[PDB]
Amino acid sequence: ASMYDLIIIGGGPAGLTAGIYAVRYGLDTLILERNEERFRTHAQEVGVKTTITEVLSVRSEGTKKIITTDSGDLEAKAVIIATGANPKHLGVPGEKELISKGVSYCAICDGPFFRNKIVAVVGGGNSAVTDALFLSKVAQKVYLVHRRDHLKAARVLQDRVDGTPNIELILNSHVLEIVGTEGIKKVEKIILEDVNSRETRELSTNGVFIYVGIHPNTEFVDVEKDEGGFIKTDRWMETSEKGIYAAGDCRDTPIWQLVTAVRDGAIAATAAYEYIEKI
Amino acid sequence: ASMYDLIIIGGGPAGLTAGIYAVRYGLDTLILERNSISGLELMERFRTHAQEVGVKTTITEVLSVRSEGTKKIITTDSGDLEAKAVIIATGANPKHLGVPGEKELISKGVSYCAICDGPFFRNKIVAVVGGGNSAVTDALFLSKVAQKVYLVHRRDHLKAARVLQDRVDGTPNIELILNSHVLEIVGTREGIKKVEKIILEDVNSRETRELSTNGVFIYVGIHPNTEFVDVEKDEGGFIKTDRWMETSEKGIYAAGDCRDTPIWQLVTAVRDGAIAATAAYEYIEKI
Repeated sequence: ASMYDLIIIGGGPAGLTAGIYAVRYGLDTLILERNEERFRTHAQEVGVKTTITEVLSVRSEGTKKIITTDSGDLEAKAVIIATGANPKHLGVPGEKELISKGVSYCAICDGPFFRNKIVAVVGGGNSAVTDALFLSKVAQKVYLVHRRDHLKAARVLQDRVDGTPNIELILNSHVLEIVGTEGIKKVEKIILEDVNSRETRELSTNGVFIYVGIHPNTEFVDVEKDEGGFIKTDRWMETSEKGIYAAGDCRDTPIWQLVTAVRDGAIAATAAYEYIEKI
Repeated sequence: ASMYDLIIIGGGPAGLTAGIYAVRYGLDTLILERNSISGLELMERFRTHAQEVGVKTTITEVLSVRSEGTKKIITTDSGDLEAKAVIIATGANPKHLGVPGEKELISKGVSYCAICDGPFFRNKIVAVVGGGNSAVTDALFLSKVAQKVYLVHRRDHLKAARVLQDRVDGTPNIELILNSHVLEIVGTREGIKKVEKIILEDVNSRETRELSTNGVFIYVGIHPNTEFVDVEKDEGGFIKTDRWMETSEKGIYAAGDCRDTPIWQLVTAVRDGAIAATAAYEYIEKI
């Protein structure tokens, strides 16, 4: 093979939707997935080709796109970036180890588990503060920990945080380690350090929620992006390089706007179709 | 018992999510029911997941909701219900044209989502009824795959943004038909039952015109199912809320499309339901 009409990078909701549409449009398409819902099986049924590999780079020459993977170079007329995004990590001991065992990056998903429990939120932006306020509705107490001398969130949210009794705001503080229990292995405490006095502090917590930014997986593409790595596109998901599109969390969308992976995927596939049938 | 902690009106994604969360919060909750576009069975999963969780569902019709000292009275055709908190999750539906053949040919050529049905109308003829950003955007969308697109609007000009109108201007395979009103959608007499034609009428000259079309996409507004509640709304009838999904009535919340919401996507609906349940929980405990 080697040559294809369309190559979709990412096997998330955006990519899978793009693949299904493209196949129904009758395009020769391949999805590149880094590792293995129903969506997946559903896609396979439609007749999507998927290959477990990793993309290292993507270059465009003469109306052709060169995708270099560990398996070898691949060629395509059009490309869809659907690589999503990941939460930025604290990079401290116990974070990766206690994930799904007290450490989390979604406060709304784990709300009920921490009812009447003690909880810590790390971050200073609207996300950290919003979810600290959220968790305060259900948790006994919430520690909001930030490394700077002030919060970066909007004044309106900061005022609400001051308002709430059961939120304790700890500024000028950075996390040294998340320590867990004696089975079951779950979060038990966190060690803090004052950024100025180097003084240590131990806080008993049942959970730790981390909100220190989001990282879009777009380092391998050289299209136009915003300050943060999110790919800029038009209403048809087209990037700054004609023939290349982007869909899902890896794309540059306004804050108020939440996930629209399926819509982005659907549109990206038909915009690509229009592009292919013209070349 | 006629008394509950929380009552959720609507068994959609938002309501079912709210119910699941609420049960996990340990509240006595009941759902009132009447009776993802990639094509999947995810709605039933919510119900099963729900049943397993332990949420209560009853089939009934709600007529009104009034507050009487932090107590919420839900009056149904079956009788009055009592609750400490209420969540409105009744969703919304696209407005219909109200012409012959529309209801009969739904899922057989008539649709309200062009993005959902894109691949089916590849190399086919298509008609879009409407004049707003949605109708024009989806007309442009369909022109990328369809042979021909009729963009039909009843007014003398389009209400959509200029950038979208300029695009519609060429784009050779879109024909813009203004001052035009749909009289009927007619289906095939022979063969598989599908849309075959649409009858148009010029609003000014009363001249009629037949158009052969394989599909009709309708965009003439969205209707939130919120006439049975007397909380604060916009001219839409969309229920106004704060960040925590709370309505103008303390103790009453709203989630999903029935609410005044930036996005109508499923994830948002689930998110609204989750948040609404925890906001209600906080309200119930505090009092």
